[PDB]
Amino acid sequence: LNYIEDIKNYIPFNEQEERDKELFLRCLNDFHDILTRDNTIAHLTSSAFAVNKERNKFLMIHHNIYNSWAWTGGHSDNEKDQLKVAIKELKEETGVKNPTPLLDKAFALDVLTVNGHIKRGKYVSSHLHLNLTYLIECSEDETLMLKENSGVMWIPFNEISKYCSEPHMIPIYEKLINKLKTQ
Amino acid sequence: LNYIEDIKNYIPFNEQEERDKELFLRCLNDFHDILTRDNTIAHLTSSAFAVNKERNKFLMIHHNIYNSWAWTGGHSDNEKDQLKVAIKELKEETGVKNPTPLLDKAFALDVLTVNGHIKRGKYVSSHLHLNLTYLIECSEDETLMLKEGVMWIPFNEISKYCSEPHMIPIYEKLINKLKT
Ligand SMILES: [Mn+2]
Ligand SMILES: [Mn+2]
Repeated sequence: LNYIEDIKNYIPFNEQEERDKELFLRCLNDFHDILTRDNTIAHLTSSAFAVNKERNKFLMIHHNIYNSWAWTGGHSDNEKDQLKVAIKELKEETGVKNPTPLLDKAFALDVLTVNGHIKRGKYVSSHLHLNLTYLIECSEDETLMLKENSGVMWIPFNEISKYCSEPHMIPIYEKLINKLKTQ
Repeated sequence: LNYIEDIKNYIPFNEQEERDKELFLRCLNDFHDILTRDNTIAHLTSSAFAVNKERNKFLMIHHNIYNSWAWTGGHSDNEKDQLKVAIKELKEETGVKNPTPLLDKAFALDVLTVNGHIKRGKYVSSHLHLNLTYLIECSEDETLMLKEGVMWIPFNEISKYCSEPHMIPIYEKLINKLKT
């Protein structure tokens, strides 16, 4: 589903998504390009709410440097199909081969911060990531493998708060689970 | 100095300031206004690099959050003179009586992030702070009292008080520019 209309028609799950969607629209209205990193202020990214058949676990990767786990995802980088971007990043970061989307439109919407940092000698200013999340199922039979991140693992929903140590990301993961739970 | 002129004419100290200044200008171009929280994407804020007479201590404040120490500052909230904003915040947060600015224009420029959070029931989406820092001197003789801890922090141990990894290089920047 085209990102622009998918975003405009997205139905907020809660207040956070209500406010964030509003920011998304302002961006679409104020920037002719929110698809690439040419927009140093904000741009689209996609993430994978990778779950198992039983809908018991959340497939996440262990961030390098930090002893914290997180979902996979990445920059749209001019690829209009956000779902395709989510699938691609999930495959590359976890090693999974045959993930299957369970829904075609965004499953979640979040505006995320990105602190300024240096990448290949280049300083990239602090900015916002307009993240769309996609519901995708993966087989536990899949063979997991890291990407020099430092680990991949199936994380139980009721134990994410114990594996994830990024305070701000917890409520987002919990949101994903609660929403899935209502279906 | 009138912020807009302050911004446009600020001379970058290093690369991050070069890139950050570019983001500031882009905001001036694309955004209706950047002086109030009406702008949910980005808005002007001012901070204080409050230094002691000997220029060896950084007057900072403790955040009951993740046990971290940081500079004083706040939203411009429509006030255009940013030194006045910084001075105001410094007084409020530290209780300093007669702070003395050493420069009449911005001492540093930084684009900072602010994670989405709940403020008195309302959710405030993640956004950016277009921060200007001001060089202000304060006497260690000033009686200091927090507001529901305040402390002068030697430059060489700032990294030991700051729990936000990304703020470390900022403070180091201030301290380096000051040295030169
Ligand atoms: Mn980015
Ligand atoms: Mn703000």
